[PDB]
Amino acid sequence: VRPKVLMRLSKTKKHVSRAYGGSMCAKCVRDRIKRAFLIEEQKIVVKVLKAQAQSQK
Amino acid sequence: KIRTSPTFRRPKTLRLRRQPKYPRKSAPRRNKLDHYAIIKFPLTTESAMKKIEDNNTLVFIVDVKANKHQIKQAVKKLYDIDVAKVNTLIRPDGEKKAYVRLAPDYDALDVANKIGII
Amino acid sequence: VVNPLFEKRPKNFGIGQDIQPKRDLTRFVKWPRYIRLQRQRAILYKRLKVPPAINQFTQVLDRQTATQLLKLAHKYRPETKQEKKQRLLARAEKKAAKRPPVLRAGVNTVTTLVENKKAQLVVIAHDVDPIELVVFLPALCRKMGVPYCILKGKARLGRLVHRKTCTTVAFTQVNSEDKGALAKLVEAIRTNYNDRYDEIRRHWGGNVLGPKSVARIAKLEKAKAKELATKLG
Amino acid sequence: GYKYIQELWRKKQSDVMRFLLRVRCWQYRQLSALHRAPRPTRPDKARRLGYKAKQGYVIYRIRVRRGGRKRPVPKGATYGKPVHHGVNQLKFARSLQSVA
Amino acid sequence: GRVIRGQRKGAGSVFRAHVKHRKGAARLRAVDFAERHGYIKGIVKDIIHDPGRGAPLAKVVFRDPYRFKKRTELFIAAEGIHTGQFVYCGKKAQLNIGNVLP
RNA sequence: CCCGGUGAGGCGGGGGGGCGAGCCGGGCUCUCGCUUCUGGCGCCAAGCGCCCGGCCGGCCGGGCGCGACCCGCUCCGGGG
RNA sequence: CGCCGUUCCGAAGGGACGGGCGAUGGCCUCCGUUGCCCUCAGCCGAUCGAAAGGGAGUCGGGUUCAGAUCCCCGAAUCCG
Ligand SMILES: [Mg+2]
Ligand SMILES: [Mg+2]
Ligand SMILES: [Mg+2]
Ligand SMILES: [Mg+2]
Repeated sequence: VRPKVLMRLSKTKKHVSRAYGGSMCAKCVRDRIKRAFLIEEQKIVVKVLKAQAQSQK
Repeated sequence: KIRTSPTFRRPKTLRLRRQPKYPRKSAPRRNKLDHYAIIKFPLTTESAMKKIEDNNTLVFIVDVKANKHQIKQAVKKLYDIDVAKVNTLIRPDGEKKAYVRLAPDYDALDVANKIGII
Repeated sequence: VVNPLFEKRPKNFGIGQDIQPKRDLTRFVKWPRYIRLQRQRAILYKRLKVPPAINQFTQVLDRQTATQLLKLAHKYRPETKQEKKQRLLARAEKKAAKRPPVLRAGVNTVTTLVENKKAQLVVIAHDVDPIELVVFLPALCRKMGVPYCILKGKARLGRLVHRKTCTTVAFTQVNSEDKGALAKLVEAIRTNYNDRYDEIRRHWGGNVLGPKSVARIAKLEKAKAKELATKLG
Repeated sequence: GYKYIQELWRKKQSDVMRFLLRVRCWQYRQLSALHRAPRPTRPDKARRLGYKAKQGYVIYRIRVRRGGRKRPVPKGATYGKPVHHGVNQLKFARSLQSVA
Repeated sequence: GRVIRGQRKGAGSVFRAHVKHRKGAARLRAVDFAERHGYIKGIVKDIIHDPGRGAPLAKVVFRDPYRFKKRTELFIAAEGIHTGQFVYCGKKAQLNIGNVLP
């Protein structure tokens, strides 16, 4: 609908019930949850491999 | 008190209110848009007599500076008649014709009989 | 007894790591024009070679002599506005049924009685806005042999009299009892202002570069000093 | 006293008065072009010119750009006889003090 | 004689640039503490065609190191830039394409 | 006096921490002080110390320091 | 006289939530009011510029010598 018609509709008519609902597509949602968990995981691997180096050296 | 932001904004000071020592004008000017000046005279033309008879309205030549609110609240003062709606229009003559439509129970033809126009 | 929920969450304020905290920036603020003006005029008074006639106002009375000075200059304050009326009344009933020695205020009067040699001690405010009003008083005192001294603050010199600011103050005469304190001050003053007038009339002030640009020269000089300190062996 | 500031303000080529007039001129060059001063800069010259230190007397400081009066005309083209081809080296008939 | 066409260009009003549909002045990122002692990482949101200009522009997007905000910047796109690419800026930035460093 | 930039945002010294040249645990030369696999998130304080304030050491609710080194005379630079 | 200038040499915000203090009107209970601090706040330039650009929301039938999405009837609709 036109922008100023959105004040008339109810929230359920304007968003789908999902994380980032009605402001991002599902494919790019899942493909962002993935990258988030993966990058924080590699940051944990590197955190480990940091003190693993500092232990010997 | 550390300066967290590098923009010195002007501090807000205190602002008093006018406590004059004498009113400029002595007396408040009387309201020259009276309930009487706001309604000059009616119309007695068969373009408005068919409105009175059929549409149960009245046609007044009101002051040009008058709102539909002032008109409603000044016919409910000069004539004591609740009003359905008001439709104004400025004629090419210059005056502001106003079609006032009375409540369902009130009869225009029978309040124009009263006030004179009939 | 410790609760296993209250974790310790440290932040990393490294480059690009996390948003810098609400630090203090009173150094980098963009100030209003009047503030920056007076703040860098105080700097021009450190960069410009100040002639000794203006530089002779920085060498001022100390903080211990100042107290005793204003202690003596509190027994000889002028009369108030109310004391003036109450003296006109006590003079009225005096008529019905000498002037005490007091202070003396103002340049036009201090100069005109330093020429008349009437003064016994002159106090001069160190921060007269247009300094031309007291540029000459130092030399006129030294010339007449009047003990003068510069005091820090014309807003503390202005509380002796009952006005906003005063410029100079003069002790012409004092009572008997306070003549000893006056002679115990005139000594420590004349030995500090009139005795060393030769070295006061010669001492230029100012002419000192900002620390940011004196450290860039002390560093280079250090490098060329430790050069001869290290190349000799 | 006033004659001391008077005879002092005549040695403008000295050291002290060329330091004072220069820090004054620098500070003035930073303020607005026309601003009210709190008090008369020269109290002696102000008395001499009629300034009684009482309410109602006001001192405005004002700066004006030095130099002559270039003629306000197009590019060159002051249409007239060669007598009045002068634009550059002209002078104004009222002093810069009267313009202040 | 008439003011010649060369002279009529310094006044303007006809000879002014057509800056209607242009996207903004393509300028580098201002110098801050990060850009002066480390490196700051941003992404490439898109590469647009600015009118009246042969080069393309690139919306590089950083995040303010002092506020909670995503700053946009209009660079000129070096060749090999693509979208979703990471561009670093500052003294400690590595030396590859699109990587502004002193 | 001029120029450029910015919401004039960490400038200059000094201290504190780590790496290597070295002398025999202690002083110097150095440098760094925490972000490079990805089209993700990132503020509005965790924590420790100190104090206070009401109801019954126990509930409730505030403030200060560290966290986030100290000291400084131009906002930083470039001209001059 | 004025002209230049529209972010440029500027102390350019009179606003908001919460808290504390103070007052007020009444089921003076509980909200509302306005006074004082505390906390927070970016902006980007006053204002003007389109009856063809952007811009929520009305249609049927009847009616006048001349007016109808405007009056009458009947059906709706937006905003507060
Ligand atoms: Mg008033
Ligand atoms: Mg204009
Ligand atoms: Mg408008
Ligand atoms: Mg329109």
